Formats: sequence, C-alpha cells, structure tokens
Amino acid sequence: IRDEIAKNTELSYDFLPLSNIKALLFFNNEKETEKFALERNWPIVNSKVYFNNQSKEKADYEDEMMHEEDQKTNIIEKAMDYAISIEN
Amino acid sequence: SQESLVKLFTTNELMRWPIVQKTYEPVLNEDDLAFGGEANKHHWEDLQKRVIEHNLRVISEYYSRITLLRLNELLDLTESQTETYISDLVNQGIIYAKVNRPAKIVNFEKPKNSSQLLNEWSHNVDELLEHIETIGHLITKEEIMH
Amino acid sequence: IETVFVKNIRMLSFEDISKATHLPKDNVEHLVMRAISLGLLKGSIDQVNELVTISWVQPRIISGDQITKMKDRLVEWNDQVEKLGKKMEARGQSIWV
Amino acid sequence: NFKEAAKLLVDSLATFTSIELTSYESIATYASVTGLFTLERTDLKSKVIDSPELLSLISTTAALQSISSLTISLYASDYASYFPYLLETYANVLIPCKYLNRHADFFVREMRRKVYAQLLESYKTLSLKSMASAFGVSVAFLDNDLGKFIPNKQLNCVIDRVNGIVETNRPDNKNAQYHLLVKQGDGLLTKLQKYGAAVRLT
Amino acid sequence: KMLMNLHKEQWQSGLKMYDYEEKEESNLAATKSMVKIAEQYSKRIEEEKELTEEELKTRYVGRQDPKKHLSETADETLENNIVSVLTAGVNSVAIK
Amino acid sequence: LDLMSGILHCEDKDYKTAFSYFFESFESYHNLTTHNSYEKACQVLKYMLLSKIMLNLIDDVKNILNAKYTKETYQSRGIDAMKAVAEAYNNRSLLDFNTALKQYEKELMGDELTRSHFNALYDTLLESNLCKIIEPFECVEISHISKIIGLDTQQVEGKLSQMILDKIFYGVLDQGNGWLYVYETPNQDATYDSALELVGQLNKVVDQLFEKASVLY
Amino acid sequence: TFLHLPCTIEAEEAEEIGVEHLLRDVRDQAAGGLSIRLTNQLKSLKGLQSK
Repeated sequence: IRDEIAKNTELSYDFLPLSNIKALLFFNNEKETEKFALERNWPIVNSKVYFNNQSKEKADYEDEMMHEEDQKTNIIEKAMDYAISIEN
Repeated sequence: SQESLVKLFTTNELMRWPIVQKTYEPVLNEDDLAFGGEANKHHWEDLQKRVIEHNLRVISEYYSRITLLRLNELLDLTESQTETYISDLVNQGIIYAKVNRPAKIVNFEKPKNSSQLLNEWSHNVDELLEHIETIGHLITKEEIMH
Repeated sequence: IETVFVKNIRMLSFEDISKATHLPKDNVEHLVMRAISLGLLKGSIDQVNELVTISWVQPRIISGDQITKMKDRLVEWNDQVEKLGKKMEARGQSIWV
Repeated sequence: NFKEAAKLLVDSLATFTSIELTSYESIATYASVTGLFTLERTDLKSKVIDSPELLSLISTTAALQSISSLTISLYASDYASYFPYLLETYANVLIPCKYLNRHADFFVREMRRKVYAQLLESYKTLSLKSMASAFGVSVAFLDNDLGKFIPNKQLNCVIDRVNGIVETNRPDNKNAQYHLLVKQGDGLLTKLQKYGAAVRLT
Repeated sequence: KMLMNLHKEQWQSGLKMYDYEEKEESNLAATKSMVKIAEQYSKRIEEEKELTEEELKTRYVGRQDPKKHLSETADETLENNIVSVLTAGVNSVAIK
Repeated sequence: LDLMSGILHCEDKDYKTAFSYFFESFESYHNLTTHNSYEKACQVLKYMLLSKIMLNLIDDVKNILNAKYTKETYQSRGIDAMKAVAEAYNNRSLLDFNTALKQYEKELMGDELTRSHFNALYDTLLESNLCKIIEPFECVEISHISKIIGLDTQQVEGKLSQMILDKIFYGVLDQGNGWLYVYETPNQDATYDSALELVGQLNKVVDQLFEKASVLY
Repeated sequence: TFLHLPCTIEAEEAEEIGVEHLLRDVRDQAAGGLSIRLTNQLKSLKGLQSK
C-alpha cells in the first residue's frame, strides 16, 4: 500500500511537506517516515520532502542508456526510408 | 565649435539631453538667426526633440528588446511623453516598435515571419561552403612556395 | 571580443562582462554600445534577457593560442560528418539505382 | 439538419409563396430560427437581420417578435436582453410549432452556446462576475450551464474558482490546422485498407 | 573522367539549401494542379463500363490520360521533398 | 421626386449622388413661392450638410455655410448642430463630438435620415480614432485608451469586443488584467487549404474505383 | 604570387555535341532521378570532410 502511493505521488507534487506525506503513507512516527523517503532518494530539508530529486534522477538515467536513437527515430534516417521504398 | 555639433548629431552615439544641452547652452545663444532670437527660443526647444529623435534610430538598431522604464530616463522624460514620441516614428516608418503600457517591455523590432528565418538560415549554410573550399586552395599554395 | 571568440558560444551575459571588465553592469551598456558603433562587433543587445548576442567578430592578427582553439573546433566538426555518413552508407546500401 | 431549411425558408420570403400552407408571418418566424442556428455571426446580419421581407412584414405577431428580438440583441452585444428573450422564444415559437417541438430544448441550449463562444473569441480572459452579470445569471448559475457545454465540445475554455477568471483555450493557429487535417487523411487510409482487402481476398 | 567530373563545385551543389518561399511555392503549385486534373480522373473512372478501347480514349479520355499525368507530378514533388528534408537534416547535424 | 431619390441613395451610401439630388430639391423650394415650402427647404439644407460630412470633406461643407441662405433666409439650430459635428469629425476628437450631441439632441433626432447616419458616424469616429491608438502598441491597457477617447472604461470595452467580431485587427481582450492584445498573424495557410481539397477529392475517387469493380463478386 | 580563381567549365555549344555523344556512361554526377541524388548526398558529405 505504501509503495503504490509512492509511485502515484511522484507526478502529483514538486515538493510537499513532512507533515502532509506522513498522513498519506500512514506512518505514526517520524523514524518510519524519514526512512522511506531516503530509499526513494527524496531529500528531507526543514521538514519538506522533494519529488524533484527522484523525478530529475530518473530522467538522466534514461538518457544515459541506449534504446533511444531508433525508438525516437532519427530524422535523417526517416528520409532514407522514404527514398528507398520508391526505388525498390 | 561647429565640428563638434554636426559630428555629435551624425554618428551613432547614446547620449542624454543635459550633457548635450550643457555643451551648447552659452555657445549658440550669442548667434541670432539661429537660436538667439525670441521665436528661436522654440528652435532651442526644437533641439531637445531632435537629439531624442536621433536616439530612437540608434536605440532601435542596436537594442532589440529593452525595458520601457530604462528608455524613459534615456530621452529624459515621463512614460506618457515617451510613448507618444515612439509612436510618431512608428507611423512615419522611421522605426517599428511595440510599446506596452504596463512597462513590461518595449520591443524595438520589425517582426520576422516563419519564411524570413528559413531564408536567412539557407544563406548562412550556402556561404559557409564557399569559405571551406577557398581555404583548401590556399593551403596548397602557401606550403608549395614555403 | 577576445573572450567571446575563443568560446564556442557567440553571446555573453551582462554578468559575465561585469566581472570581466571589473566595472558595473551599468557600464556594460555603454561600452558594448560603442563596440557596435565602431564596428568592432555587430549584433543585438538585450537588457530584458540581459544578453548581448554578437553576430560578428572583427579580424585580428592571430597569435598561437587562438590557432589552437580554431583546431579543436574542427576536430569536433569532422567527427560528426563521419558518424552521420556511416549510418547513411549502411541504410539503403543495396538500393542506389 | 436545418441547413437545407435556412436556404428554402428565405426563398420563401423573397419570392411571395406561403400558400396552401401556413401564413407568411409563420414563414418568416421559421426563417429566423433556422437563420440563427446554421449561420455564423458574419453571415447572420447579412441574411436575417437584413432582409427586405422580414423588415417589411415587421413583428405584428408575438411568435415573430421573440425570435427577431434575440437576433438583434446578439449583434448589438446586449446579453442581458438575450437571456430573457430566449425564454420568450421557447414559449411562443418553438413549443407552439410542430417541427421545433422536439428541437425546442436543442435551440435553447445551442443559443446559450453561440453567445458564450462568440464572447470567448473576443476575449482571452474574463471573470466569472463580469460574464455572469452581463448574461443575467450569477456565478454559480454560470458554472453549471458552462459545465455541460464545455463537454459538448463548442466553447473550449476553462473555469478557475480559485482565481475566478475564465481563460480561453481555443487555438486558431498551427495546432487547429493539424488536428483537422490529420483526421481526414486517416479517413483516406481507412478506405484504402478496406477497399484493397476484399479484392485481393477473392 | 575529364568530361564527367565538374570540379570541387560539383559536390557543393548537393549540400546547398534554397529560399523557402520557392520551396513552399513549389509544393502548392503541384498540389493545386492535382485537384484540377483529378476532377478529370473522376469522370474517367465513373464510366469505363463500355467496350472498345479506342472509344474509351475519345469519350472519357485516355489520350493525355488523367491518372497517368497526376501520377508523374505527384511522384516528382514527393521525391523533391524527401530530398529537401534529407539535405536539410544533413546540414543541421553536420555543420553544427 | 428629387428628395425621395436622395434619401435612398443616402442609405445606398453614395453621398456624392445623395448631394446632387438634395441640391436640386433645394432649388425647387427656394425659388418656388412660399406657402409651406419654407419648412421643406430647411430639412433639405440639413440633408446636404449630412451627406458631405460623411465624405469627410470640410472644403465643401464651408461652401454650403454662407450668408445668403444658410445664415440669412434660413438660419436654424440644426444647421449649427451640423457644422459642430463636421469640424468635430475632422479634428478626430470624439471629445468634441460628445459636447455637441448633448445640447443638439433635439435637432438630431427630429430628422430620421440624420439620425441613421449620425448614429453611424459615432461608430466610425470611435473607430478611426481607436485603430490609430493601438496600431504601434501591444499589451496596451483598455483603460489607458479610454482616457484619450473620453468614454467610461466599460463602455469603451464593449465596443472593442465588437471590432474583434468584425475582424479588422482581430485580437483578444483581457478583462481581468485589463489588456488588449493584437494579432495580425495568419490563421490558415495555403498549405493547409489545398491539403484539405486534395484528400477530400481522393475520398470520392476511392468510392468510385469500387463502384466500377462491382462485377468482381 | 598566384591567386586562384574559379576554374569553371560551362562549355561551348560546339563542344557539347561531341561530349554527350562519346558519353555512354551514367555520369559521375548528373542530378536527374532520386537515385542519382541519394548517391549525391552521401558523396557531398565525404566531400565536406576531405577539404
């Protein structure tokens, strides 16, 4: 239950307080709240938890990896395919 | 005396009213049929408009986008006065400008269109190619004579 | 002019210049403006986005460091043409008739 | 579809034919309703509010008076006389007729839709208060009427309750061009798959 | 080799781009042209249920055949614009 | 007969044609004997003035104003109303229009021809002045324009909205920031237009190809 | 010094007639169909790099 919320609440805040998150993930005490935040790489500063750190982090790790030349399709390559269908 | 005045109006310079006013205030007032006369106190009064009419030509070429606020102090007038005087020269085609009353911006420009940008980006790429090819000609010459 | 040439960008902020000439941000406006008039530089000046983006540098007599930076620019260029080329030789290899 | 009706019902005004059928004054009433439904604001002045035949016949009957009154107030841009005039319309035209009985609700609705959308062309921001006051409804009353009409895909706007401004989210530029053109070319591809597939199959 | 070759200004032509006023204009002209002779094409394939090949060519056309003229023009501008995007995308990546 | 012709052509918006029949009507009354022709002569002199102000010529309005029948044989409050409007039109100050109409309303309204055209002249005189102001500006407040125009900010704003609907600088109003934005950009293209004609025609072709080949099955 | 100029061929009328006649090859570059220009694009790129 805690984990499913953590997946939804990435895209629903850029920052949200400690007090508001605590409630969402159904913790009774501070120690439980802060540990779940660190595993998700969300920093807690002045009792505010930031979704910006995971969301930026994930974005870079995608660009680091290779899938994306063909998946996106490179524009130069698109035209090559246009030409050679007619000539075939 | 005369060289300094004509050259200051001709060349592209950013300058303000009192600096110019100060330079020419004792000099041209002992010359009548110029600025000295009682009716030609409205040709010294004309002189103020004239230096700020030239500023707008200067300001438009060099500066594309500049704050309206900063522009007010440059012609040394209120915003109300400035905006009127920007308009006179957008109508007489001397400048093209867009002035915002909120004092966001004054965008001194003529707006390009989608085609003008595309045309301008063809020429950059065409003329580039020419420069690459002549360079190789001159490498061969330089080494051979050396 | 010196500082923008060797950089591969062709614009500078006001904040860069303010540090560079060790003078106010107010001075920047007046000196950069003279640079257009003389024809040392040519371009557009903006105070709202706080940029001056040049479109020209004037020709100079070219000392040793300037030539090194000119070299490293063409090494970048050359490597691109080659990669863009390999991909297009492979795709439609058998069709060119 | 009233599209055929608007063209017919004004030729019936131009050439004096209304015989062996309901009166000239009824002919005119009908022409006005259909005029309003099909024709854009530009073509509306032209064809309905300007017509020698409508003006010459004046409004001597109630049915004819209500419908003409709605049209005059749309162009003149008085929207505070449009809403009462709409209610006059349902009462004395739409519902007493045997062919607009079932489009009685449809015309009420569409007319509220025309005028809102007309205003949202003209304005990229309005407030709920200014807009509501001119229409002669309040802000709550405004919310609900817009809350049907925006899912009927005609007014293409938003509502803020927080800031209380109604912003306009109606493209007219390259985005609009693209939405429309792509659908039709998808429609060519669909016939091409369909029509090709049976001939091969046999 | 002497005749075929046209100096180092032969490869030069093949990376050059052109004014886009003339490109956009080229497209519209061809586009509009295929609406007009494609009403001729509509007439042709509405009929063509009647015997004698020659008789078809007089009546509903088959001399300067509409299907044929459209197909050539459509291909021509289609080939140009495949080139125009290829040569453009090449320069964008290549030079910068 | 001449008078009736004039009134029609005046609404045809041909005001040089309007003037000629109007002058001719005038001559009749003035040189005919007076028994009621005095009443009719006066109306037609207002109407002469009426058409010429629409042409926005004050060279000839001033010809009409003379001391031989316009400030002597007939002198009327409605003549003075007309010239007050005339000069006001030419100066392009709606503020001079405003002062005139309050005191001369009686004269204005008593002639129905005058009334049609001077109703139209308010819209046109707003308009000439309005498009003048907003031409070299973008994000000008609606409020600043009302100060120079000289009508309440809301009444100006209801007019501005209409000009949009006419589509004579086609822009958009912010009510809640009080701003005017102007677009002269294109909102169709050529490319867009003929793409739509071509696909739309080919749709008919594809139905027509299946129609010939109904004999396959 | 010797300064390079354009070294162009444009040909005479007279010359054109023998040149095409002797020719029976598909030419180094002619820029006709799409096939010729797809070859050409890739040739140009190798060209830019060599200078």
